[PDB]
Amino acid sequence: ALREEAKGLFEVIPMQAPVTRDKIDLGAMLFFDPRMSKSGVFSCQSCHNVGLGGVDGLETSIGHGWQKGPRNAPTALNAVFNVAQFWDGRAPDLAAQAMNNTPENLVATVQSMPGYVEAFAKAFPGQKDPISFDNFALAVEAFEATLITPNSKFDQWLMGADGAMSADEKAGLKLFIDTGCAACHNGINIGGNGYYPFGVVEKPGRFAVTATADDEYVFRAGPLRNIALTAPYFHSGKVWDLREAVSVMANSQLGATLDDTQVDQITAFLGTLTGEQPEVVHPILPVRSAQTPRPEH
Amino acid sequence: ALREEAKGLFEVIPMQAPQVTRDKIDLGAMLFFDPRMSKSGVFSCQSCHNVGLGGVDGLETSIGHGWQKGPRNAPTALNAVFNVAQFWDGRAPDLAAQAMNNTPENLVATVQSMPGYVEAFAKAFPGQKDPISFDNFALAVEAFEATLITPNSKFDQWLMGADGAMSADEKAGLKLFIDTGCAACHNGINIGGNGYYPFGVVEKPGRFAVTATADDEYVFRAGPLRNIALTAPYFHSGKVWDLREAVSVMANSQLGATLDDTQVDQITAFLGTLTGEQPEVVHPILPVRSAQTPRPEH
Ligand code: HEC
Ligand code: HEC
Ligand code: HEC
Ligand code: HEC
Ligand SMILES: [Ca+2]
Ligand SMILES: [Ca+2]
Ligand SMILES: [Zn+2]
Ligand SMILES: [Zn+2]
Ligand SMILES: [Zn+2]
Repeated sequence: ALREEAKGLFEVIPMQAPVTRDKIDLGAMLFFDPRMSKSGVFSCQSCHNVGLGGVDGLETSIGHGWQKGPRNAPTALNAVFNVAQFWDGRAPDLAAQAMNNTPENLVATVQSMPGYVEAFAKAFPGQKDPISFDNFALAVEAFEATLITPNSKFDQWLMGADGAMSADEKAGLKLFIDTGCAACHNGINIGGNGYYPFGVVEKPGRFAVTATADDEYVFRAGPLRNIALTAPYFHSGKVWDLREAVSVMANSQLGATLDDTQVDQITAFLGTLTGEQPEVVHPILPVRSAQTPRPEH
Repeated sequence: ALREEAKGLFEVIPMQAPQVTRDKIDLGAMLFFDPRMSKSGVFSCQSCHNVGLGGVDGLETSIGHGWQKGPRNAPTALNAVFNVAQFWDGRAPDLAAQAMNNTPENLVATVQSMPGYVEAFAKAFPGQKDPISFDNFALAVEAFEATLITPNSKFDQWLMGADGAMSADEKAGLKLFIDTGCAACHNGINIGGNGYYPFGVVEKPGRFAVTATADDEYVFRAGPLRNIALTAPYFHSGKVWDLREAVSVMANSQLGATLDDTQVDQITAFLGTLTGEQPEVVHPILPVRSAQTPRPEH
């Protein structure tokens, strides 16, 4: 019954997200290559650490031009299923929207390595110039599709394991749904679908939720899957305790009066969204050449 | 014959270094890949000793150890366990006895604060009132590091009898390397990483040169050349990016001898012969943090 209701609001993470191999292998390399960053110190992996729930464990960091400022890095895990992929911005901008190393540099970098040259060859069989920014992205994309975490306790229960979750955890599921959370944090990723004119801020609880300066400016209701592994929380990454994050959100213009037990249960439910982490072998990155652009410095 | 001579100056990398001994490696892997072991929470050993980048960070310099005398080019972790001289430079005396922020207190605390690390240390060290001690912490990391060895390089193969594992040029580079005097400092199982010398490559206001240190008391380590083809840039400053040039600035110095273009090319050709099979390493799943886990810097 509750499952019937839950089934109407969420989806489970599939065994595998919807060349292919060499396409993934190329992506893995690019994803783990720090030379793809202007400074040569950051690789996707650095901030979307596959060993840390696909995050960097820091309050904030900066790695994309679109970024509106230092933001808490979201997990790469299951990120492929997100329809809303940004933290914040003006609604119009974000709708049409969906650091330094220009596509020129990237292509050059990749271009400069024999390993990458043959790697792109395998990944894209009949192209005269398989080394193109677009393919570069597609490859990384392929790999990212690999970073999914199926079989979370929640997914198990959703599929029928009446005993996959505890009483409290189910109570948290009901309260989560009933309290209004699911209205923004839904979908296969329990979030990552839409933006809202709200953001959590620290006061000079130490944090509150306040409307954006303009209703047109919005923040993304992030995917809660694996959240137990992606601390700190909120765009600022200032709240480190999951229980408190649930709390600052429950007790706000967004949720409703919730008691300590109730809060505890929703957060208990949230821990239920941690899925089996991808086992990823660190790829052996191709050797650099004299033509390979040197790191920032 | 040349092999007989080479066999007297170097050793091949073993299939496995001479090291629970599994639960220790696994624990080491985690610590090695855990960025929370750094004060700022952004650097893990892996960050600067990237197992995908010949165990280096690919930067001119970086800073990650208290003993460091200043920004230095990060050496590969690969085969590092076989090095007897493990520092870049310093005063001979200091270095003899000697062998960033997060104090051993913090580390132990950090590890201590995670249930995963607690059970991981348990498996790694079956007996102890507190298996979670800085010493064990190091021992575990050490265990893993012993895993980061690159055997079967073309050179090792040839040393083991494969007359055809190396090319003519590469063998010429081996003879030149030996004959020119390189092997005098760059020898051992790692073709270096054994001793320090009163010389350092400095950028001239070639564009670099081997200069004697201010005082012969102060010395720089003749680093291991294995996998060097993968560990650019070169020298303590990490200012030379081309291997061929590194060979050159060193050949054309008091440490080397007069080598022409082909000779230099051959020595550098030989050096590429030291790249061994890279360790296939699965990125470990780091244990989750707790409320007691020290928060990152900032
Ligand atoms: C130095 C930090 C940093 C690096 C390096 C970095 N990222 Fe990110 N990434 C972030 C931050 C911060 C965000 C979220 C901020 C925002 O959207 O405003 C993010 C978000 C993302 C997202 C969207 C997540 C979601 O849930 O929709 C993807 C996909 C992503 N990064 C991919 C990559 C890839 C691929 C690379 C390597 C080319 C990379 N990142 C490198 C910091 C980084
Ligand atoms: C009006 C829309 C809305 C509703 C309803 C809502 N949220 Fe959110 N939630 C957001 C937005 C927007 C963010 C991100 C903004 C930020 O980080 O400041 C967010 C972020 C979060 C985060 C942080 C996730 C992370 O990865 O850091 C948690 C936890 C959360 N919400 C829990 C809940 C819970 C529990 C409820 C129900 C009591 C709820 N939310 C209801 C809009 C909503
Ligand atoms: C931010 C940079 C940085 C980080 C993080 C870092 N290292 Fe290093 N490491 C270096 C540099 C630079 C050197 C060489 C400098 C010197 O010796 O003066 C080095 C050298 C070493 C060496 C000796 C190499 C040899 O060939 O003898 C070992 C072993 C080592 N690091 C282990 C580690 C371990 C284990 C960690 C994690 C606890 C780690 N490093 C983290 C920068 C770093
Ligand atoms: C007198 C001792 C000595 C002799 C002889 C010597 N080297 Fe070195 N070599 C060093 C020292 C010390 C360093 C490191 C100092 C620095 O980086 O400035 C070094 C560094 C190097 C490096 C850089 C390694 C790296 O990882 O960055 C290369 C390459 C090198 N030597 C090649 C050679 C070659 C080729 C010869 C023979 C022509 C040779 N060396 C002879 C002392 C010596
Ligand atoms: Ca977070
Ligand atoms: Ca180097
Ligand atoms: Zn903010
Ligand atoms: Zn409570
Ligand atoms: Zn210097």
